Amino acid sequence: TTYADFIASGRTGRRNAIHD
Amino acid sequence: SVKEFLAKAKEDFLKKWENPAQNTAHLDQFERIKTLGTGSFGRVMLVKHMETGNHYAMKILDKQKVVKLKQIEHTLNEKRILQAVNFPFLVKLEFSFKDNSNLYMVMEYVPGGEMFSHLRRIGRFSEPHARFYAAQIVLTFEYLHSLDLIYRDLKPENLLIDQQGYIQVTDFGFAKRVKGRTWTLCGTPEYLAPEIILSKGYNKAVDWWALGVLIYEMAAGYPPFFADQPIQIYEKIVSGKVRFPSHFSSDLKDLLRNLLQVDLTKRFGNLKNGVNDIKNHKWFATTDWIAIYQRKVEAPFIPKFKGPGDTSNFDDYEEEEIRVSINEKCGKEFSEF
Ligand SMILES: CC1(C)CCCN[C@H]1c1ccc(O)c(C(=O)c2ccc(C(=O)N[C@@H]3CCCNC[C@H]3NC(=O)c3ccncc3)cc2)c1F
Repeated sequence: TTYADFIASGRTGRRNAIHD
Repeated sequence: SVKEFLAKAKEDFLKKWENPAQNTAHLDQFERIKTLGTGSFGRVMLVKHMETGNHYAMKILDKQKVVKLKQIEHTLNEKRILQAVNFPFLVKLEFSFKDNSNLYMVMEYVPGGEMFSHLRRIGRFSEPHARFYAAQIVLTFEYLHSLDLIYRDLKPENLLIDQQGYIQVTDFGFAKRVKGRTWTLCGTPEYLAPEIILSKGYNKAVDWWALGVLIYEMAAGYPPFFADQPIQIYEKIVSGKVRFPSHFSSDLKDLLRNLLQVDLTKRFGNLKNGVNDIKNHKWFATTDWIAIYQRKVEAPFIPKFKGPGDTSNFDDYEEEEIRVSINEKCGKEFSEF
């Protein structure tokens, strides 16, 4: 399930804005 | 009366915008209690104002680190904007000042914690729950954009929940006052509009795309575009194929197809009727916009609060003693702060 794919991802924590 | 409220708010804004408040407090006026968040330049701490006993959130930024990462102008944007605005769902700046090492912004303490924390723990919000939050963002963005302000970092991490269960937007480091177009590649990967990713030159419409991302994330429990590396997220965003969970109502789905619209001539918030295309959409039929503004709507969720200065709605972070150098750092760069 998409939910399961999300929970197993590295993107469920506090997300940082980007820089270059 | 919307147009009227907005003309008055603009007058108020511009006076503070053209003559910013400076140096309205000092570090020794505050007892530092606990870190409520961090970033690469510093941290936000719970503090206590000694002369009133009031609690605040104090953002501390290291001037040399700001300079090293070339965010001087963005930092000046943040403070100048925050001191000038005034809206129920925008965190209120109370004081600002600087010393030899650091910049400081003291704002209202919003004790209910980040939307992000509740959203992850609970899993997802019901449609009425997400709609109640969404309404507040719609109004906030109507206010900000009327002032030529673009926010550019909408996400649950930046939406704090107050004692009454209402939102307060925080972290204006990418907010900018701009007429017409701008080009900075900034934002959070999951929330970037396709036109940012494609180095196009963009406007206030990227905030309306981000609203679509937020609403989706609040209602699904995960964002419409995610992957383990940002480049893969960007590829998903530009392709623009969104799938909706089966539990999304057809009205929600319809709203989101109009917000998550790659085509700027078709994206809601960006058409002839502006924000009214959003406000009058069927997903929002039960929403009383004036009641939201006046905070008279009953919040579907109110966080536990056990005394003033309690931080149980926040994660724990490593603490670090503030050090003030005996030599002034980066005086010229931050003269206006
Ligand atoms: C370093 C870059 C430029 C590039 C990488 C991404 N971050 C960027 C970035 C841009 C501007 C910045 O000021 C910073 C910071 O160093 C910084 C330092 C501290 C904070 C901070 O702690 N903010 C907290 C936690 C992050 C999520 N947003 C909520 C915010 N909390 C609050 O503002 C808050 C207010 C009132 N009551 C309770 C809490 C945010 C940013 C920053 F890290």
